[PDB]
Amino acid sequence: FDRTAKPVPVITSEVTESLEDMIRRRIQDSNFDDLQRRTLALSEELQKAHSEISELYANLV
Amino acid sequence: MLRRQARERREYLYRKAQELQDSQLQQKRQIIKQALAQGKPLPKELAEDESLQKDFRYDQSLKQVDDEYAATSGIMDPRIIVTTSRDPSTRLSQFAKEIKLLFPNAVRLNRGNYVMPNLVDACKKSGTTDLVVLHEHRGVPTSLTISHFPHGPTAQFSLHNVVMRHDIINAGNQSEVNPHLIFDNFTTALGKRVVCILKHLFNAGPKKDSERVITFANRGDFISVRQHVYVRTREGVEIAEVGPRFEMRLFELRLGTLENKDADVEWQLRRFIRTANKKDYL
Amino acid sequence: IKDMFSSAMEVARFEGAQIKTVSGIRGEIKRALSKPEGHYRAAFEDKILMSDIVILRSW
Amino acid sequence: FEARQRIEEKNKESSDYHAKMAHIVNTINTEEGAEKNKYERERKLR
Amino acid sequence: VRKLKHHEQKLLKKVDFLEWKQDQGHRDTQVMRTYHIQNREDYHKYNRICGDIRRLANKLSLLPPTDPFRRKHEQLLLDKLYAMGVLTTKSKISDLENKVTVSAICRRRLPVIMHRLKMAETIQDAVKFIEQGHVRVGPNLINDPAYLVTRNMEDYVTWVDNSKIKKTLLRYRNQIDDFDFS
Amino acid sequence: AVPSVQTFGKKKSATAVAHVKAGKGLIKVNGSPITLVEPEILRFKVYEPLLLVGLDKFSNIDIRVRVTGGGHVSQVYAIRQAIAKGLVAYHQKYVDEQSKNELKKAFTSYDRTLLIADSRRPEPK
Amino acid sequence: TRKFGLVKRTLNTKKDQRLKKNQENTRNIPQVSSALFFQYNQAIKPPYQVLIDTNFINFSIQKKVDIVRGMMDCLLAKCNPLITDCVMAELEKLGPKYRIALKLARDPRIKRLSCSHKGTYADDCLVHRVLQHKCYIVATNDAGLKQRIRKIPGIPLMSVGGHAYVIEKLPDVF
Amino acid sequence: DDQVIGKARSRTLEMRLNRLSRVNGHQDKINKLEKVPMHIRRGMIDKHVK
Ligand SMILES: [Mg+2]
Ligand SMILES: [Zn+2]
Repeated sequence: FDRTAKPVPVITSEVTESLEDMIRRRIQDSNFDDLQRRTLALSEELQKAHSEISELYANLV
Repeated sequence: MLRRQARERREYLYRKAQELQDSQLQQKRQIIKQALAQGKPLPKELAEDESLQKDFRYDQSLKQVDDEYAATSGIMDPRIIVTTSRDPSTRLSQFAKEIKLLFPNAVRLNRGNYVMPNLVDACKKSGTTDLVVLHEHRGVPTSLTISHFPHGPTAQFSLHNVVMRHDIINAGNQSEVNPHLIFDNFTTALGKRVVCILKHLFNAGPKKDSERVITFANRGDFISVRQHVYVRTREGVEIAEVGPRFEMRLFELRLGTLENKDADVEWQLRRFIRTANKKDYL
Repeated sequence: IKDMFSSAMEVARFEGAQIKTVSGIRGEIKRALSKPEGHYRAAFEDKILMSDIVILRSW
Repeated sequence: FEARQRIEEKNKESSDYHAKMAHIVNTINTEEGAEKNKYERERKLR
Repeated sequence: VRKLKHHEQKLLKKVDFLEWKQDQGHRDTQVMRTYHIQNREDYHKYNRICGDIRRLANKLSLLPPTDPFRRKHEQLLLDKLYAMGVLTTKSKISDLENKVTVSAICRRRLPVIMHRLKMAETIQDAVKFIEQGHVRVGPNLINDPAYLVTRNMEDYVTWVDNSKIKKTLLRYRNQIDDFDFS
Repeated sequence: AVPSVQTFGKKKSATAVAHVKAGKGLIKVNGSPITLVEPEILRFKVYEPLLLVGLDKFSNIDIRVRVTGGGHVSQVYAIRQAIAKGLVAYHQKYVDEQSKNELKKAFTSYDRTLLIADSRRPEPK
Repeated sequence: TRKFGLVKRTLNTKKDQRLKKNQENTRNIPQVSSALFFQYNQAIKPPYQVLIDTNFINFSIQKKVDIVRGMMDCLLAKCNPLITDCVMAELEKLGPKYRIALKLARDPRIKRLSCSHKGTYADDCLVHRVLQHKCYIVATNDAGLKQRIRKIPGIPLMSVGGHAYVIEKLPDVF
Repeated sequence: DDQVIGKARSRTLEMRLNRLSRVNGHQDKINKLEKVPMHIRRGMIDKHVK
């Protein structure tokens, strides 16, 4: 007849060993994932323009 | 307060709508970036346009963690509250205790005489990041709901092949070191969503020499979780499994909190479709 | 469903399968009940009525 | 166990069929079309 | 003044006693009408603030693109405006240049916020209510009708207790609770 | 107008509406006089505000109480809170502030659940 | 009691009257012809009356076909040629190179009729007459005019081809 | 393209997009010339040709 679904996998010895060698290979490569903490002259006319825009900016704020 | 969260969700939805209608605009600006990068023919619509070629100075000056988590990814280590369904059962109590032990920054909540909206609002008032609610059948644990609280998302998984740690063996006690994570074979944007929710479910910022590993592998759309302790030998590094093992499987995903029942469904497992057996992740 | 099968282990031998109604809607047969003798339970993709009729294609 | 094996087989055969049909129709498409437009280029010139 | 006839019109093309070139469409008046504001000086001061913002965006444009000064400063200004309330979408710095309107600031004003939150019924009525003193911002009330309000006080605008307004409201819902003498 | 006032009282999941208006000195709770509340051991707990203050101040007014929802003890605490806040409101509206204040002091010194309720929201750590 | 929220009595532009740009503020259905069938045009019987245009005169002289005899050649019966005053003025405003074609098109066998309209858009004069009365036949060679009087029902169009004339819609040429 | 700053940069960007759109556009919407009343524009063009 016509079935409809993937039945829930019976976890077995060889599947566990596949998973084991996965984790162990990733151990001896030491590449495991995590969320590490988020951390944190030029020119005459350019310093002239930076100065002007910064003064104007402060006045505006 | 509650009003502040309400208009917060309003502004988030509006920014989503604008993001949708500005996707194509981002594409046209990227194309013009490439054209100025190398002089080429410019195609018909953007060539004929006047507003784009006028306003492309600020736009040239213009220019990844998901948005519901974006401000507090790796700064404030999350806090999770794990609670049981209703008039609990004793096997379920043991297993929920084991889940509380499995994660760090976790506290347990028996539930008798509560209601879902009062609980969720009380938890928001207290200030809590992430929530886990457990459902069982006849001792056997089978269903798990994860929520992220500032009107974040919820996921609902089923979970089947559970064994308690004590019923593996009367062994001893875990170390509760800030563990590590491995994520295998994840492909889709859904896959990125679930690795994102679980990564922000764990602790943030682990060490360099922490000695507890927690895996997450996709084996045919059945997320298999294990947990082992490892100690580094010279040639073959030995792993001792500890902590419960169970086969977990997604089935639905809401863009609201779990109390809503009518938020935006951003994924939902289709069952009675012609190709249900056929696809993976669908 | 009440009258498709005779025995519980017969139900379970057919368990986990695909079933459509004469209305034209899908569903799956899942598990056997206990107190009657041939009845099983199923889940469709929409609310069945009463006057419907369920069929199962087999070869 | 029977369920998993039968369904895996059916997916295999459907993939087989689709690949074979796409191959045949695409071969005949490009080659016979090259001939047809070669003759178009000639008959315009005839 | 006459609907003056054919030849005298074709002699007097360019005359107009009503709309001049310099009052550009009577823009100030039309916006003043749509949002019920009280002084020509209010309109023109909002014009000046808008103008200074646009000169800032223009010099920021004239800087070279990939300077972290330029990037960080423009992003900080976009934070300032998005928290201020004038511009809606934080991403298009084009919309910094092009969406900043005196209409947007004047709609961030107080009475438009009342018509937003459906406190009052229409905007003129909201101006009547704020002038009469029934509506408070957080812990104190407001009498200057031209209050600007950001998002973080849009969160706290509400009607004052023991006002006949709140009395009428909770009476219609049948929930006046006169221990608070609301 | 008729000098009148209205208040609410609330235990965990019940509601006690209390109208208070000038009258002939009576009580009515759900269309039945208040010698006939049910639980018969908490009838005194219902009586508590009257016996705290005195009786003449309830000799010169009219109460009308209607309660819905909840169970026994919840309704009872609801009625007592409603009667308390209603009496205080009537005194505040139509007679002297000093009488209102001495009423409030005697009440809250006795037991604060009369003037403010506690809807018990949990504390998660 | 002074009315709250008062405002300076400004000048609307969206409401007022003295602005010139603000100053600007029983059905009819033309019947189909009694002389027209579905597409037969029951009315026209010989003799015919034709309307000549500038393109027709041009290509006539460029292929050397005399007017009335060429018309009898095309139509196989008796027909009279008519030009309108607008068409005559069109040839005139074309001017000095085609004056010989003008001296030809002015011939007292061609009984000119007078029009009354401003402008000399001979296309407009023609098509207004032909949707007006449904009994002239129209000779020309303009492509757009050809398409338009093709779109109209029940009107025969007539142009040049090779060294003879041809007609398009007439159910009785032979 | 980094030490360029200001008006120079604005005119460069305009000319770049001008050519890059002119190679495939409709010439009107490519270079629409900006409006000016008739006698002042004719005086300008006279002085420039002079
Ligand atoms: Mg012409
Ligand atoms: Zn004419």
